[PDB]
Amino acid sequence: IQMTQSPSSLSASLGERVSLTCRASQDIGSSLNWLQQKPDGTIKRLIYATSNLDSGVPKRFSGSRSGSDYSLTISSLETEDFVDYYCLQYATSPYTFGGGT
Amino acid sequence: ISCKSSGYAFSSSWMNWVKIGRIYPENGETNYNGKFKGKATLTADKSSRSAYMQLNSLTSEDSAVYFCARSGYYFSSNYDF
Amino acid sequence: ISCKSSGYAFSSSWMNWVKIGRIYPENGETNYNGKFKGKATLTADKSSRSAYMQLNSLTSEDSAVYFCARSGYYFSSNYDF
Amino acid sequence: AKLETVTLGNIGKDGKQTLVLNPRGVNPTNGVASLSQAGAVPALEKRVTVSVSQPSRNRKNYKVQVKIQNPTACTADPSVTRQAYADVTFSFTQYSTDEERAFVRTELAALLASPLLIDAIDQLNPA
Amino acid sequence: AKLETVTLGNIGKDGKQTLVLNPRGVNPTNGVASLSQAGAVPALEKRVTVSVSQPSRNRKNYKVQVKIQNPTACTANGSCDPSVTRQAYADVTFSFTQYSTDEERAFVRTELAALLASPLLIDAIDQLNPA
Amino acid sequence: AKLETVTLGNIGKDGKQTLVLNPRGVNPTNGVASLSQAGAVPALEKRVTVSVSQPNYKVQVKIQNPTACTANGSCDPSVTRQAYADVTFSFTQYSTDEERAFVRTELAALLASPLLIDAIDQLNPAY
Amino acid sequence: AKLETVTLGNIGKDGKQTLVLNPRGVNPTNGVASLSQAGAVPALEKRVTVSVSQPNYKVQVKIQNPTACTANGSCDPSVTRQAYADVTFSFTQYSTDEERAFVRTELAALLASPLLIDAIDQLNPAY
Amino acid sequence: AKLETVTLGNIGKDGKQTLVLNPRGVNPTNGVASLSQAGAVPALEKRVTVSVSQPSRNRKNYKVQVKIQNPTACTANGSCDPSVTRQAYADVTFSFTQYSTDEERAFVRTELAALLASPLLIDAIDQLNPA
Amino acid sequence: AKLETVTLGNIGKDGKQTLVLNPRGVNPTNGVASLSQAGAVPALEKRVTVSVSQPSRNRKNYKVQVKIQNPTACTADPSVTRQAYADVTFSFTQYSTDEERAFVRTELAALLASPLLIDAIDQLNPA
Repeated sequence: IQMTQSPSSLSASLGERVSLTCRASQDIGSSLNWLQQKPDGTIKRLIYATSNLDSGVPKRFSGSRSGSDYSLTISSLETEDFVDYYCLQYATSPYTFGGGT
Repeated sequence: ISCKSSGYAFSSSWMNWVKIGRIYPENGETNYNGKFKGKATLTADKSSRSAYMQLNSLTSEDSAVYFCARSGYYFSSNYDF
Repeated sequence: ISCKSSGYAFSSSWMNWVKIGRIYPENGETNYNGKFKGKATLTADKSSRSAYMQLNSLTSEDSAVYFCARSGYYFSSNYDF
Repeated sequence: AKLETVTLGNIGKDGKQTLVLNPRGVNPTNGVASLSQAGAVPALEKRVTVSVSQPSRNRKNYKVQVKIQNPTACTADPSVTRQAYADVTFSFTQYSTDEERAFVRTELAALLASPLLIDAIDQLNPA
Repeated sequence: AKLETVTLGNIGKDGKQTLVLNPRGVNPTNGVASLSQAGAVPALEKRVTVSVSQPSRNRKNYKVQVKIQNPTACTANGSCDPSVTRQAYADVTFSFTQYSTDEERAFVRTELAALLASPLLIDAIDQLNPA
Repeated sequence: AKLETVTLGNIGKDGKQTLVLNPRGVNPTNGVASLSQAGAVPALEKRVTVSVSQPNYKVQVKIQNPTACTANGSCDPSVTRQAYADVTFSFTQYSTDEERAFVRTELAALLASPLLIDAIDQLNPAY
Repeated sequence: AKLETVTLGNIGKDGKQTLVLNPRGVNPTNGVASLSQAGAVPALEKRVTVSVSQPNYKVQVKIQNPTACTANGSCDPSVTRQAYADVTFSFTQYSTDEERAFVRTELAALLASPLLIDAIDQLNPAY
Repeated sequence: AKLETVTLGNIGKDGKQTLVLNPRGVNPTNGVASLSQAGAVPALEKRVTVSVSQPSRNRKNYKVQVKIQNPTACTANGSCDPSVTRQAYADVTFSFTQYSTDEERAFVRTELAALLASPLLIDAIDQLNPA
Repeated sequence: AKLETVTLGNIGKDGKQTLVLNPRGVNPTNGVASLSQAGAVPALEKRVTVSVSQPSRNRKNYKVQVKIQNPTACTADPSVTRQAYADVTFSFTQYSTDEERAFVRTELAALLASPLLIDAIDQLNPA
């Protein structure tokens, strides 16, 4: 039940609206998680639901909901903490990640 | 053999192990996804507030990292790494 | 002869064809506007989830493009190209 | 068959909305099965109930009854405002063939999507 | 809208059956329309009745009632004309609140239409096996 | 427990044939389950009923099989004769598990013995 | 036919144990046969009765098993509780052979199905 | 969900006890499930009953009822079979409003579960000493 | 024991919410102790009540009754909308041992966290 996402963002600008997307293969969805990668550390989840924005993060990100496709939107890049982002679902018993930047 | 301990309510939760499986520490009912039983069949101990993997078949596809991830109450609001 | 297929609920909708006509795939009742029957009288197949035009009178006023447009449930909220 | 996740796709106006359902046990008192949606509120859930009725000494007639009900949501904890529920009851005689029952069911299903009924339901224009 | 001929395609378990309905006016006693098969003796058709109902001193909510009948006729051994033997009723009744929009009504109608093709319902109808 | 489609096979006098069973739901009147075969017209349908009771226990299993012939006068088939059967277990509240299972095992293995297969095949009493 | 010592084996919850049966002669009062085990004291003795009747036929098989405990007061053992069982076939004079054997085969193979082994092992009614 | 075997670990005051429960179907008279100990005479098990209840003309709020029984059997001096002597009932009944979410119900359940391990309740139960 | 600040940790969904409580005196009329939360509103406070019942000439049966109630908050001074309260009643005979009562209490506590009960409570799916 793989998903796909746009890799190699490499946006060095501050004002950015690249809006990383996570394409759901199955049509069920309704439960998506977004993970970020520290360059030399562990990982921490961003939004548990589609767009309810788990605490511990500045109010600057949103997991967009749309037909058979989901995306995570950034207001403006703070030129830090942007190396790798992950998207994953858990609606189906075999869970899987989403590879790509 | 990997292991980890936590400080929240160890019972009534799930212990996610993905680079695969998850367990409910009380009345242990395991879940296997992705591959077959493979190398990462797992157990759990409620008394010691920890979970263990014995990691048989020690050949090379178990190289880099395994992350200890926490899941809460079955359905929703989980994956608190 | 043009044809196209979709992935939504093929029945209970309309299939707009304008550079002209539209059809309801179940209990097919055609609609002709603009000119007369002309060159673009049309049919529909509910089983195959597609619609067809035979495009008689093959002279030159059928040159550039015909767009396959989707209309939903008669009255409102339609034209989802 | 038993109860599983009954999923319905390409449903509703514009023919794009999808609906998932989950089993919710079978009441053994009146022999009624129940379904529900995934929402975590006991009184804001789409409910589907199916059942049969074995012939008694007072009926002597098979009865299959399917019920549907949908509530509404309004925020002023959200409350329930409008109920909109429908009932379907089939009646079959002991010597009813399989062909006859299947024909009745499927022709009801097909005729329920006929333009006459959609104009008699959505806008309530009498025939 | 207006009554016309109603054609039904892809009917039956095998998916290859045809049914044709002709209008039969509306009964002015209670305001219930009717339909019928194309060619049949007036005791052996396939009646299809539809009707709506506006609110009154009672039943403040709207109401739509649909009744269909499928009599089956077996020719008695050495008989003049066929006689009706079995019946198969099917009653479908809706209920709508005055403030209910068209979205909810359409959703209910299409959900009921799609349910009758789910494996659960076809099994519970053809062989009458509960859950 | 939970009634599910049970498919007991390799039965019959020849032993080659088999049948399937479909649950038909317990009725609340007397707590009696029901099982059946969905093959044919409901009147001409094999029926199995199991009814575990509550207090000394009573476990009663009834199986009946109808056979029909095509009457010339009426097109629809009619039931000609009905082949009943009855099993009525009994127990005491202090009876253990293995002592309970002994009765079932002996009854299951004795019907396969020549003594009862002969006494129930050709209706000849033992001498 | 002729009652002879029948030795049905590989029965029981574990299935390893077996028992033997000894004929005890039909009584002329009601034409009811009798079978038994000669192992122990006659009071504490497993009993099997088969009674083919005459006219619609009735074939009735009854098996009962007594269990005893050593009462402190009296040296001789006494019957504590009695585990009855009852099988009552029925037929019509026009019923053929294979239709008769179908009931016996299904009853023999259904008691080995999980549905009745569970409903008669732990006295839990089917839901 | 479905009924299966229910295992209970770390039971008793000492914390080293085991209890195993087997399913026993649901009574269709009122819709109440049941459980029982693995091996016991049908008069000496440890009955555990659970049930829910949907609203009706009365009791508009939901209702969950849990009853458990722990009979204790003492073998009479010079007797055939053990007899039941004492009982220990324990009734747990909930109540939920139709609009109540899952959060509140789960909070009530877990608070009740955790209270029975607080020093106050264990003292008030074991020795029956009030506050 | 007496009443002190009964504190509960790792409680609720996700197993992180904590709850503190404070004593609120003992009513001497019906012999009922009471607890409460720290909120400064008399009708928006979680309440825990425990009590016993010494045997009378009409009961002859020990009774320990524990009650819980939680109100809800909705702003439109906030008001109360939904009540959600539960009752626990124990019954013990005069000769009830300590082991028996402790066993009943702790097995109820453990079984109350079993998956069967969490699915029977949180989603109200009947067993």
